[PDB]
Amino acid sequence: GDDIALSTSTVASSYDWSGPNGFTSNAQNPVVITNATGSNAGVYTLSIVDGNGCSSADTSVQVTVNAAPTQPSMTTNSPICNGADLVMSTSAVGNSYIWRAPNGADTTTASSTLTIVPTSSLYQSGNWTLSVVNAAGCVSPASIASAVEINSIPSTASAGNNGPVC
Amino acid sequence: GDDIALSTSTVASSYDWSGPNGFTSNAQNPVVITNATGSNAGVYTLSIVDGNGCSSADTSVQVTVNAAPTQPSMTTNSPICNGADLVMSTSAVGNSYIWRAPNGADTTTASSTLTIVPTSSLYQSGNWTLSVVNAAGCVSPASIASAVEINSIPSTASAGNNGPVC
Repeated sequence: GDDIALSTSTVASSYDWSGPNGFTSNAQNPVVITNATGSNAGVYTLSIVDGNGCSSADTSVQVTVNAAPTQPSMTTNSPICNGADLVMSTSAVGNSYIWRAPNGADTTTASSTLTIVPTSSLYQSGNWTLSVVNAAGCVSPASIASAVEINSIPSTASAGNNGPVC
Repeated sequence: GDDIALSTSTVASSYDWSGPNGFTSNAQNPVVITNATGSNAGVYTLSIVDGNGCSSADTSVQVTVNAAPTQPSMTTNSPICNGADLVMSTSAVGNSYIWRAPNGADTTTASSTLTIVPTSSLYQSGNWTLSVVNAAGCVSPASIASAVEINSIPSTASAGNNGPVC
């Protein structure tokens, strides 16, 4: 989900970079590779030409690209009455979990199960999503939203009787 | 959220600019870099050639790019009866907050909490949004709108009785 920026600290008449996917560049600051993927991993090589036209030995850097978990699922106790605890969970495995509220509130947990207290800022109805963080710090695409419906509590419709009964 | 305009005040037969992301230009007025991002930060270098073909020493300028806060959240007392104060708040942290009314009215606060008096031009129902301004003057993407519903006040449905009661 990141980019790859290549650069050199030296000074040259010309720079000549080469790498994976045909990466080609002639600058001390090559155009940044964006949305790097597995095919952008590999060895990037740089050689230079001096102020008097003499070439250098080449040097190189290994760049790898780490992957995120796949899109996780979400399940919640969605038919919920106001005042009841709201419980959300995923079967997904990761190092940490990111939970996103319908209004953008963003919290995290160390485990696959999250609970929301009725008095907190997260007790929101609507579409909730989750993403998973792995050990490399790579974050999965967000899950398909799970709708949560928080219902109101009705009145008592106070009942009567038929008056005194013989 | 800004652009980067490079320029020089001098006169030359030719100009030769270079910089981050492979920025390249041959003008006293290079094409303006728009929507500058972190990768556009760095040192831009300029050298020139004189009217008689002699080159110059190069000079350079450091340009940095500041970041905005992330998308903030919004919570409001949305089930509101007309005449009651309308209260909006965010958990977001910044130097100032920008609140945007459904009809485009635009106001600001020094803190995370805003209130609207029923008689002001902001007592509007509909979708409200917020953005956050940090110390660098950089402004976050607007929040997901929070709908506000301002309800009317019903009549009394004047009640009767069953006439004189023995």
